[PDB]
Amino acid sequence: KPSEMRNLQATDFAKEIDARKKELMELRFQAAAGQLAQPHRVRQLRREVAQLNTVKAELARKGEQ
Amino acid sequence: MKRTYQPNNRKRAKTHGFRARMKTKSGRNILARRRAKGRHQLTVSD
Amino acid sequence: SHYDILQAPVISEKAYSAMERGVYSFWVSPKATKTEIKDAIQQAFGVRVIGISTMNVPGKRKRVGRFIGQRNDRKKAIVRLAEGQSIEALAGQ
Amino acid sequence: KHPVPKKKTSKSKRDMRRSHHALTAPNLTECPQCHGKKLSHHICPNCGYYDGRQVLA
RNA sequence: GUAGGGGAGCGUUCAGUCCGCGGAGAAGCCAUACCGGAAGGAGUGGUGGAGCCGACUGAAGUGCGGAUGCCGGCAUGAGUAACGAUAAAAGAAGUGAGAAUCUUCUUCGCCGUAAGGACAAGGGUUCCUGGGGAAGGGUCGUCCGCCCAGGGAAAGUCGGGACCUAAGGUGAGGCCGAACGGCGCAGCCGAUGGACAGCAGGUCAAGAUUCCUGCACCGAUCAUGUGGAGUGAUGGAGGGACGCAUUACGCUAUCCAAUGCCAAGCUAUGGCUAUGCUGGUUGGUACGCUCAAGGGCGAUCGGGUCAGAAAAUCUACCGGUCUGCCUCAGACGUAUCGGGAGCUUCCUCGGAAGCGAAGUUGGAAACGCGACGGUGCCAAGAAAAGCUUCUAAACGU
RNA sequence: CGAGCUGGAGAUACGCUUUGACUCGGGGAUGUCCGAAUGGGGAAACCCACCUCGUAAGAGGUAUCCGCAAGGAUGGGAACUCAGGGAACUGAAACAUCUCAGUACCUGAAGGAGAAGAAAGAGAAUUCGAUUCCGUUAGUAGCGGCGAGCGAACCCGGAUCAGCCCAAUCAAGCCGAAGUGGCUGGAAAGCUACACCUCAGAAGGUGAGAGUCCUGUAGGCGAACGAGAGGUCGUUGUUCGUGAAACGAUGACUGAAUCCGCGCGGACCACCGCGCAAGGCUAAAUACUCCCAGUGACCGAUAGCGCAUAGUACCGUGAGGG
Ligand SMILES: [K+]
Ligand SMILES: [K+]
Ligand SMILES: [Mg+2]
Ligand SMILES: [Mg+2]
Ligand SMILES: [Mg+2]
Ligand SMILES: [Mg+2]
Ligand SMILES: [Mg+2]
Ligand SMILES: [Mg+2]
Ligand SMILES: [Mg+2]
Ligand SMILES: [Mg+2]
Ligand SMILES: [Mg+2]
Ligand SMILES: [Mg+2]
Ligand SMILES: [Mg+2]
Ligand SMILES: [Mg+2]
Ligand SMILES: [Mg+2]
Ligand SMILES: [Mg+2]
Ligand SMILES: [Mg+2]
Ligand SMILES: [Mg+2]
Ligand SMILES: [Mg+2]
Ligand SMILES: [Mg+2]
Ligand SMILES: [Mg+2]
Ligand SMILES: [Mg+2]
Ligand SMILES: [Mg+2]
Ligand SMILES: [Mg+2]
Ligand SMILES: [Mg+2]
Ligand SMILES: [Mg+2]
Ligand SMILES: [Mg+2]
Ligand SMILES: [Mg+2]
Ligand SMILES: [Mg+2]
Ligand SMILES: [Mg+2]
Ligand SMILES: [Mg+2]
Ligand SMILES: [Mg+2]
Ligand SMILES: [Mg+2]
Ligand SMILES: [Mg+2]
Ligand code: NA
Ligand code: NA
Ligand code: NA
Ligand code: NA
Ligand code: NA
Ligand code: NA
Ligand code: NA
Ligand code: NA
Ligand code: NA
Repeated sequence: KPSEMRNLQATDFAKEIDARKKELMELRFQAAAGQLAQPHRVRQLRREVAQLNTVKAELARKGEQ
Repeated sequence: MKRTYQPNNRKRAKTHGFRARMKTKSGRNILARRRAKGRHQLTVSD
Repeated sequence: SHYDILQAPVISEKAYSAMERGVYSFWVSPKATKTEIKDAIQQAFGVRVIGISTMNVPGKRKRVGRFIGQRNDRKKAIVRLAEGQSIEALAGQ
Repeated sequence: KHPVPKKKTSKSKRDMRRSHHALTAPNLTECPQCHGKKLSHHICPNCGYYDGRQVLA
């Protein structure tokens, strides 16, 4: 989340996005499958997506004004 | 024995409806008075 | 993207039993047309789709209390794959 | 309604009326077979006899 | 001693002040035979589980039997009247803590131009499955349209939208008005109408013209091939296009008969012994010089100017010249697919799976179809698009 | 800020937290759909488009009224302000004026306030001197089927007090003095014997009543940085209802002067006196209260808002009631 997350280029952001969304979908299938034993994993990924997007959007003003 | 009440969606909504209310200020006032005396629920919601 | 749109897999005896003949069924986003749901379903399991049919499905319940219910407004989708069946590993639950 | 009463009735009167409402106690017998109490000229609902045994226990 | 006037006080809440009480227990409630001239006050006991007397003074949302008063609770009418069409029901068996009321069986009865079936409107999970028995159910309830959870709803062609128009609604500009606003052309919205591409079957507990089995149609896009040439608007025209009454001919859905055909076995009561009894006796698609009623249809050329804004090879009008094919409701034949009385086996109680015979003759036959029929009548019976044809513009031969 | 957190939520599981979690302030980034709704249609939250930028996803734009542009406006607000329009019951113990009343309602516009405002005035002292509001004048003068009833202003006191410009400290938060024993008790903050603080004896909680147990109060500290013309005709206003009826205002006809000028001073005239329109803007003193704090000889739930939350259930086609 700190400077070790914005260090990546522009594309890798989207990459993390879609990947997390994938895993998130998996755990989500498990939810209705009656197997999900890691809710904090769901919440966590939810958080990380918002982080990524936030950050990226923060690089939208810093360097162009 | 037809009663006064003869259900019909395209009319209960045609009159008394949100847009029905908008077309005339005299209805706007109704909306306003309904959103004013506390929470309420209009006629397009029911 | 592709991984979105869908919701959860249809869990029932008819879904499971109809899965045996290469017919799949899962819940999707009501506000989702029948194209992006095809594109999406395809780009997620690596399979093309021939058959497709979805419909909307309300819900409205409650237990006790005096707080009636609420519509849960869903939409179930059913897709039919070509010759190559048994997708991933979740086709044998 | 023509059939209306003039005044409300008194507890006293309204009870005197009810002085004929007492249920009679069932006169019960002792069954000579399964020593259970039964109803005269009927069948012992317990063992099931009535001069030898008729109904299924 | 009524209306009325005058005087002295009681009681309640709040406020200031003072004296205080309270876990060994306040207020409140409950009992009581004590005190005071009244309103009232006190002692003791019981209950209670936190606060509150007395005195003085100030201020009031200050004293209730009434108002067909207001709210709430509970009585009387009384175990009374009723339990919602006079289409009665009976027995066995099962389940269960408990059955007149639920389940199963065999009878009985009632509707049958419905009390059967399928839709629109409307109601929204009431459907299906498994539980539950508080309340609802005019009695019971093990059950229910009630409670709980879970499941179920599948469309290129059926409804609607992405097409069209009517009344109506709306409406730039415009015409008007103290405001608000009211009117109004085109246009747009608006199915109750117009237009438009498939049917026949099977099958979950619960869906079907939606899923699939067979077979098929429509539009768009692309490729290949044939072809060798224009393709043709928001334009014009043609047409969609419209009634009521009666009525000829043919046919079907559908229905009836039999010593037609197929299948099943049995039939005692008195008889029949099968010329008896029961049941079944075709749907879609493709093809055929097969059978057939009915239904509606000019082409071409030429001329003029004032006609369709303009224009045209299109349309109308004027002028010359002259049975037929077109289309086939439906029937029949062949083929194929499906269906079909029932039979067979297993059975977790009764479902699933597999198999499968024949379709003959005669008669009846509509408010359906062959059609936009024929005839008669006066009250003289939407629009627009798709569709067809033909120009301009433009692009291309 | 310094150990907890994991929303009202009573429960279970998985987890986040000295690389300061939550919580409390203060700026940003994401904000589908509807709604002034504004692509078009629309029975609101639906349906259908086109164009542009393109890696598909996706994003962006596409309403109307003023302008070269920037930009601004059609929206929403409980009450309050101004404006257009404008009742009746009721009163007169009937009822026509008049009252009710420019009340209610309707509508337009705008703000945190508006209106009004820098003299063609009030007034009679040869004076005061923008406007508004408060007190008073006074319920006088005056109006009125002279009935019902309506009702100013000047002077003076006071809140606040400016005239300049065109045309020719409050929100986070931290810091913060002073008690032990014994006794009744289930449990004391009570009783009791001693002691202390007191620029803190407001108050709440803690097994009951509470200075010294807790949170706080007096007081002190406190950030990145966030706020502070005339006239005639028809009528009307002011106390003024046609009355001797001025003046202001307006609809319809007409239509003056400007320096020995023009208006006014309750028809009119002379004298005298005050004042100079037909252009505009402009704090404060004033009103009200959705919202917040504090306070109460305010209620303590048949009260108090309708609601110890609900405009819900419930009634109605609906406005609406509740
Ligand atoms: K025989
Ligand atoms: K037969
Ligand atoms: Mg399909
Ligand atoms: Mg339910
Ligand atoms: Mg206590
Ligand atoms: Mg009183
Ligand atoms: Mg009474
Ligand atoms: Mg009486
Ligand atoms: Mg009562
Ligand atoms: Mg009796
Ligand atoms: Mg009686
Ligand atoms: Mg009787
Ligand atoms: Mg009876
Ligand atoms: Mg009766
Ligand atoms: Mg009966
Ligand atoms: Mg019965
Ligand atoms: Mg009949
Ligand atoms: Mg439905
Ligand atoms: Mg059922
Ligand atoms: Mg019961
Ligand atoms: Mg009952
Ligand atoms: Mg569909
Ligand atoms: Mg109009
Ligand atoms: Mg229709
Ligand atoms: Mg259609
Ligand atoms: Mg079945
Ligand atoms: Mg069905
Ligand atoms: Mg819109
Ligand atoms: Mg006026
Ligand atoms: Mg008069
Ligand atoms: Mg007047
Ligand atoms: Mg004048
Ligand atoms: Mg109350
Ligand atoms: Mg009460
Ligand atoms: Na007493
Ligand atoms: Na059709
Ligand atoms: Na006929
Ligand atoms: Na015989
Ligand atoms: Na904290
Ligand atoms: Na009167
Ligand atoms: Na207003
Ligand atoms: Na006049
Ligand atoms: Na009470």
